[PDB]
Amino acid sequence: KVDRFNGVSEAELLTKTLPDILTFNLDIVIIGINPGLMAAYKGHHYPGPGNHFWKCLFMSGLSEVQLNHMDDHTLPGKYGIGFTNMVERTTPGSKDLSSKEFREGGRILVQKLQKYQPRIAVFNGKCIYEIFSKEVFGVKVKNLEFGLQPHKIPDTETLCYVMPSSSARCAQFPRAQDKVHYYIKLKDLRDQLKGIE
DNA sequence: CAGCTCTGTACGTGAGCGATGGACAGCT
DNA sequence: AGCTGTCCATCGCTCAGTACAGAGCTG
Repeated sequence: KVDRFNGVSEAELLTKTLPDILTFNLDIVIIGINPGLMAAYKGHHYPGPGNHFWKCLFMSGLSEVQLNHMDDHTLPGKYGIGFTNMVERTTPGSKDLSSKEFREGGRILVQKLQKYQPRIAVFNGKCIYEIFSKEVFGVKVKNLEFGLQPHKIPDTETLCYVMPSSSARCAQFPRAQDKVHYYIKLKDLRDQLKGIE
């Protein structure tokens, strides 16, 4: 058998969770789908190799140096960026999650965003915004788009911004290069909000 | 018919793991 | 010269959401 987790079983990782990294007065909260096996293993956000997050964060200029998963706790203080996931349960991919889990996640998430009130709630995955939009805004569009959404988190000024998942499982944006446009537009939106305020 | 939701399926890239075998140094 | 074992370059295999077609349902 192939040992991908230094002798730790996949069964053990499936029982692990990934802590939120949230504070008040954040500019951005990156909302993932759920922990993958490596994030559950490490206890940090978006570790490699099958994930473009840290590469895109650097390539877009959101970080001035190339960071990695071990730097995740430094992001609120240094960059005004926090982290959560729609679903707590660890799985190898998003396809293993049920509709009920996603809708439970959505309820807990809107409550968290209403508490921390970041300037921008970033959905790192179209699939989770599809569910969130229907559940929270009661809206289901034929052609859901990426980028800035025309809805704020209820009872807050928090914007919703959607990006294709940073997971390299997605063949439609095969490289970190193919997703960086969305991170650049995220930086532009952040800089623009900090201009008026 | 015509919309809608639900399920099944196919899809590009770059990286860790395990297998392979050529290059080569240490020994006699 | 002949043998043997390690190193390590390199390769194949596997892995880390989204769009879309077609079935089933319903207005």
